[PDB]
Amino acid sequence: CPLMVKVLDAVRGSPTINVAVHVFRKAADDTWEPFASGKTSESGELHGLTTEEEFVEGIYKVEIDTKSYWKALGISPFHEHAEVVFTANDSGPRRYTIAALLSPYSYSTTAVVTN
Amino acid sequence: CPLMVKVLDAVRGSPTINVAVHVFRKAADDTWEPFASGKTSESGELHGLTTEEEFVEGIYKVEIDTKSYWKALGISPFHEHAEVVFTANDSGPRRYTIAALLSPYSYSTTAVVTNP
Amino acid sequence: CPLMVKVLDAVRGSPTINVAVHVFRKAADDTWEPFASGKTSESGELHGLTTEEEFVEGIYKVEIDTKSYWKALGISPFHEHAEVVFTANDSGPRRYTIAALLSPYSYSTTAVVTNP
Amino acid sequence: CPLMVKVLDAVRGSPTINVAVHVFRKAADDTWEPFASGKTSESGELHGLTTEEEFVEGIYKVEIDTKSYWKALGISPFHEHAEVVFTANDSGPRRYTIAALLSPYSYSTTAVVTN
Repeated sequence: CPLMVKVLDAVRGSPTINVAVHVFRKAADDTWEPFASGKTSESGELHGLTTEEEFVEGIYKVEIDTKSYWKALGISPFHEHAEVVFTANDSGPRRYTIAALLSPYSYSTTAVVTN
Repeated sequence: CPLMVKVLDAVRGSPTINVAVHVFRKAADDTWEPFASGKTSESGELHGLTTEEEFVEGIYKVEIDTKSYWKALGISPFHEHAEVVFTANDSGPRRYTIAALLSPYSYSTTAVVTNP
Repeated sequence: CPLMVKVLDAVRGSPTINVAVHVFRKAADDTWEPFASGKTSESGELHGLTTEEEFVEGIYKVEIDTKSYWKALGISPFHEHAEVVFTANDSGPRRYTIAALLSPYSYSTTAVVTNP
Repeated sequence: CPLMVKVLDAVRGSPTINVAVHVFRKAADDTWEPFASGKTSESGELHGLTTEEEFVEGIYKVEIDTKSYWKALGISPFHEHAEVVFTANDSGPRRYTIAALLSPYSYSTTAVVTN
């Protein structure tokens, strides 16, 4: 499992359940090509997006549908979504966890990178 | 100003000068049209991007070139950029401050919205 | 001012007014002595806490009453307060801004330090 | 396991290893009384601090020694430590995870609270 996503709710103090997540890779003509997708579990986690052989060097984008989450809770949001864009595997293959912390008018994101 | 951007360095506890910023709007055909651009000052702030009459209802994108900032200090960071996407002026005119806080492997972003 | 405090609400995207703030210093016998206090203004800022001559070398504590803010809005939050502890003026006089960003179950804090 | 602590490094993109952590409970005369302590693992986590029968209602403090971590890495820090103070079990017993994200001049903390 070379790529995982984990999401938390700063208003309720809980994992973020049933949030949609889409992954893209950058094409040669500089457009974004669809790569993988899913929804977060009861623990706020999304596993099994890709494999070691498929996840080659390149530039990748992860888009989290934060607007649809806040609307389901009846709370007004600022952002359309939360994004993360990064270059992968520049010094060999690694395991990547993308962690996000969500509020209606503010978010933070962090990468935890292992061998 | 109806739109201002402010940027800080979380390693050094200091404003970030000379950081490039590009703004886009979503057009009727669902493509991103260039709207405004500039660089941050000595205080880490960028003013004067637009006017109340130009800044109508719509979906806007703010892209901050964080990778060039870290590379000039000798560091290879995780992110290519930081990008903030939002609907503006839906309930009438407002003033927007977009703040960003930077680390080599993390960033946060906050919006302050006021009615004049 | 050599010391300023600024507070924001991450649910509403707005400055937080009327929030209580208390400052303490560490004395020679390792006990906390009261140093200064005040409340935030309409812009969410608190100025005028001390002077350059009073603000000597030492360890300082800034306590922000976040629980009273949330309770007045009908909310029972996780934290009792937010408390920031730091050594000041070790390498000569500097100016300090202590910022805090608030949610019911989370808070962040940042220091901006400048030389005049 | 009613109480757990998890810590991450925003400069290096890694869990925070071998950071000291102390826990206190508030006494009747308003002083802080020592309660438990330990160090973070290779995954940045600290388990086994207390039990369900010992962890009664009251006000608790968690202190993370962030200054000693940055000094070990040769990086100048702003804060003496990171603190978290909270009232526990007001509506019955819960499981609490205290999550912290660290930079030399800035930190964030969040509670994840389960049944």
